[PDB]
Amino acid sequence: STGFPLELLTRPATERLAYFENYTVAHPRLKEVYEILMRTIAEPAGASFIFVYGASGVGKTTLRLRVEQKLTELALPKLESDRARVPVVGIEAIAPESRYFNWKEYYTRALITLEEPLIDHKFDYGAPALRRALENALIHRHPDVFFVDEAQHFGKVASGYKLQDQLDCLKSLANMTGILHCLLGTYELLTFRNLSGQLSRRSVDIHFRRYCADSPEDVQAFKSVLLTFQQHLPLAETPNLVDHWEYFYERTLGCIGTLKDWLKRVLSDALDREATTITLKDLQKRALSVAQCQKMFKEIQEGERQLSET
Amino acid sequence: SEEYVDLTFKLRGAPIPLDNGYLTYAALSRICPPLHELKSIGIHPIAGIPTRNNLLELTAQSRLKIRIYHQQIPLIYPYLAGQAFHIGQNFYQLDIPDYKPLISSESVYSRLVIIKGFQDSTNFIEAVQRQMDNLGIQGKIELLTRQDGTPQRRQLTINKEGKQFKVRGFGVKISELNPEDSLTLQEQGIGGKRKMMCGIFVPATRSKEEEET
Amino acid sequence: IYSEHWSLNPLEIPQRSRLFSLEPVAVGTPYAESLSSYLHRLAQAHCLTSEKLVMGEIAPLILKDEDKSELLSKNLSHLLGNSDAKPAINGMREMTEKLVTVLEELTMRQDLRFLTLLSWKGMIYDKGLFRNYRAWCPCCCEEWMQKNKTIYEPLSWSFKDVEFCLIHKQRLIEECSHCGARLPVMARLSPAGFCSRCYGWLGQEIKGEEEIEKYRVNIQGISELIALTPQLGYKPIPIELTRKLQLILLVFEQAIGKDVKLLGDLGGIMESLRIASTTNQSQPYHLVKLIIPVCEKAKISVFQLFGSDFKELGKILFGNFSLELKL
Ligand SMILES: Nc1ncnc2c1ncn2[C@@H]1O[C@H](COP(=O)(O)OP(=O)(O)OP(=O)(O)O)[C@@H](O)[C@H]1O
Ligand SMILES: [Mg+2]
Repeated sequence: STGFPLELLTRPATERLAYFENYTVAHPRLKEVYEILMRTIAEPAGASFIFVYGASGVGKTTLRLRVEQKLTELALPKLESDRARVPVVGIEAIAPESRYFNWKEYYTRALITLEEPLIDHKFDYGAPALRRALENALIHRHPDVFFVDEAQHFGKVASGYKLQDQLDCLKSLANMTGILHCLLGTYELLTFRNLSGQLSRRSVDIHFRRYCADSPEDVQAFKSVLLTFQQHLPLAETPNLVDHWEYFYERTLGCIGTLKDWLKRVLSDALDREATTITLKDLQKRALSVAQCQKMFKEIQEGERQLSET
Repeated sequence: SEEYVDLTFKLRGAPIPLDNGYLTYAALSRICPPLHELKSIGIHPIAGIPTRNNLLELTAQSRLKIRIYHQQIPLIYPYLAGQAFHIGQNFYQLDIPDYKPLISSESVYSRLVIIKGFQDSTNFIEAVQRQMDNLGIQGKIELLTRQDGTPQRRQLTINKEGKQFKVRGFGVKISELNPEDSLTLQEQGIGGKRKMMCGIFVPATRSKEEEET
Repeated sequence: IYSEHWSLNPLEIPQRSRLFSLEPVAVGTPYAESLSSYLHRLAQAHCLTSEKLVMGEIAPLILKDEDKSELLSKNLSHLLGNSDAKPAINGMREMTEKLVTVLEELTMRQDLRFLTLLSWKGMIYDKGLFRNYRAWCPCCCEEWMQKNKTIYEPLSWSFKDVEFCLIHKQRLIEECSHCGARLPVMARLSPAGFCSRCYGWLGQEIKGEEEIEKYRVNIQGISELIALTPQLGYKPIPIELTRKLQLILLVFEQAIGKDVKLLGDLGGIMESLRIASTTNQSQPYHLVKLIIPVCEKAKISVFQLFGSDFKELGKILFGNFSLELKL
C-alpha cells in the first residue's frame, strides 16, 4: 500500500521513527543495479572483481546489505545439511592511522568476521601467517562472495605503483581461494578499476548512477520517489513534498540516501515538537550547507567525467 | 500352521506404556540390526496388568512374542537370545526364547490395524475387506466396541526425530474363516505395520479380554 | 509510485562450526587417516600448532574446571597424558573417547569415531596392539607429496603387527633418518610426514626386501578391520561377535568330527576359542593373537567375519569345511 499503517499515529514517537528508519524504497536504479549484481554473483563468468562505484549516498551500503540478506536466505535451505559454509562475507575497509594502508589489520579483521579461533596466537607453517590463515579459511568455509566496503581506503599509499599493488595483494589472496571479491566504494575506486590486464579482464564494473536532473525520465523518477516518501512519512497529516522538488534536488544532488536522511531529520524534528505537518522552514532547518553540496557535486562530476570513458 | 513360528521371550523389567509400539521396535532394532530390514516379521502385543496412568505392569505371563518365518530365525536368534535392551531409561531383559506354533481357530482378532488414509469406521471396514479379498480369505468383518458400543480406536505414537506422528486404527474381529484361511490370516495379517506392533492376529479370546477392560 | 518495500532483517542461519569441517581421508578403506594425523591437519589448516589449537579449543571442553586462558600456556601432556601418549591414542582409550567426542561436537561431523577403535571397545584388547613410537612409510609420503596429495598417517601404521606397506612392500621406519631419534605421535608441532623433532623429511625411496608373506595375513586382516567399521552402519554388539566366534567353533568341531587329522592343525585354536567362549563375553578378545588366526584357519577374511550376517557366515563356513549343515 502507498500509505503507512494507520495505527502508528496512536503509537509513541519512537515507534513511528523506527517504522520510518527500517523502511526503504526501491527506485529503478537501485533495483537495476541489484539485478545486475546478483546476476554477476550467480555467474561470475571468470571475473574475480565486481567493482561498484557510486556517489556518496546513492545506496551502496543498503544494496550491499540487501544482497547479503537475499543470498543468505537463498542459501539457507541447505546450510542445515552442510556446516562451515558461511554464505556471504561482508566487511568494511579501515582507513589507516599511519600513512600507508595496513594489511595485517585487514587480514585479522577478515579472520574475526569468519569467527576464526585463536587469531592472535596463530603460526606460520613454513604478515604471511595471517594471510595463509585467511586463504585457508576462505578455501574451507567456502563463501559465495566477499564484499569489501569503502574500497577507496585501499589506496591510502603514497606510492602510485603500490596503489595497484594493494589490489595485487587482494588478487593473490583471491586466486588461491577462488572467492569472488566485489569491492564497493566512492568515485575513488576509479583509479583502481582496470589498471593492468589482470584487473582489466577479471573485473566487471557496475556504476551506481545517481538521478541527474537533465533527463525528464530521471526527473519524473525523482518526483515519484518524493511522492512515495511523502505518502510513507508517518505523520498525522501528509505534507505536500512534490511541489518543492527543485529545493529537494538542490540539497540532495539526486542521491536517494541523502533525501532519506534529510527526511528522517525533518520527521524527527516534527515528532519531537508533536507537529502534524512538515513546513518549508522545517526542511530549511536541517538542510545541508551550500558549500557541502558544492563540494559533493564537484566530486561526483569529476567521477562521472572519469567514468564517461566509452 | 507349523510353517510359521511365534518367537516368545520371557520379558521382565519396568512398567511400559500401553502404546509402546515404536519404543520397543526401536529398542529391538537398536539391539538387532537385521530386524530393521526383514519383511515377514511381526510382534505380538505384550500382555500384563495395566495401571491407572495408561501403563502396563509386566507379570509372569508377560512376554515379548515375535512372528517370523522359520527360514529367518537364525538371523534374529543371536541378537535376542539372553539379550537385554533399554526403552528410554528402563532396562528390559529377555530369556532363552521358546517356539510356539501358529494354531488355527474358528474366529480371530487384532488389537490395532492401520491402513493409510482411512479414519472412518465404514471405509475402514471396506479397506479391511479389500485386503481380505487380496489374500484369498473368506469371513465376516466386525469392529471391537467399547462399553458404549462405539467402535474402539487405538492410537500409535511414532516419535520419529523431534516430531511425532499420529496414526489411528481399529480393532478388527473376523469370524468364520475355515482353519486354512484362518492360518493364512494370522500369518499375513492386515495393516502392514506388523513391525510397528499392530497387524498380528490372535485367537478370539483375547478380543474378549480387551473388551472386558 | 513504487509499492516495493524491502526488508533488511537478518536471517539467523544455523550456528557454524567452531573448527573447519575437514573431511577425513579414505574413510572406509585400508588407508584411513588416524585421529592424530587429522588433528595435525586441522591445526595446519588453521595456521596453528597442534598443541596451541588443543589448549585453545579442545582443552576447555575436555578439562572441565580450569581457566581457559591459564590453560593456553601449558604443555600438551597436561590434558593428553604423555606419560602414556604413544600411537595408542588411536586406540580405544578413555582420553581417545573424550577427544573424539569433543572433536565431533566442535565440527559437528559424524565420522571421526571411525578414525579410531572406540567402536571396538570391549571387543579387542588394548595391550600388545599399538606401537609405542611413531612409524611411517617413506615411499607413501614421497608418492603422496609428488602427486600433490594430502599427507597423513594411516591407522595401519600405528599397529605393532603392521610393519609393511602392501602398496610399496616397504618395511615401516620408526627412526628419523636425519636426527636419529624416534618421534612421539603427539608433539607441539608434528605435521604429517615431517620429523617432529628436527623438522627433517621422512619420505624416501626405501626398498623392502624381507619375507612379507609372514605378516601378510596380519596386515590384511587389520586393514580389513579398519576399512569395515565405517561400512557397518551401527555400533557393533559384543555378543554378536562372541556368537559368531562360537559358530566358528562349532563349525571347527563338526569338521574335526568329520576329519580327525584337522585336530592336529586346529587344536590350539580350538582351545583358545573355547577359553574365549568360557570367559566373560564382555571381555575383549586379542585381535592378532585370537581372531586373525581363527578366521585364517577358517579360511575366512576379517571382512567376511565382521560384515556378513549369521546366515551367510554359516553357509560360507559349511562350504569351506564341506559340511552338510544348513542354518
Ligand atoms: N533507496 C533508499 N531508500 C531508503 N533509504 C535509503 C536508500 N538508499 C540509502 N538509504 C539510506 O542511506 C543510509 C545508508 O547509507 P547510503 O548507502 O545511502 O550511503 P553511501 O554513501 O552510498 O555509503 P557508504 O558511505 O557506506 O559508502 C541509511 O540511512 C539508509 O536508510
Ligand atoms: Mg553508506
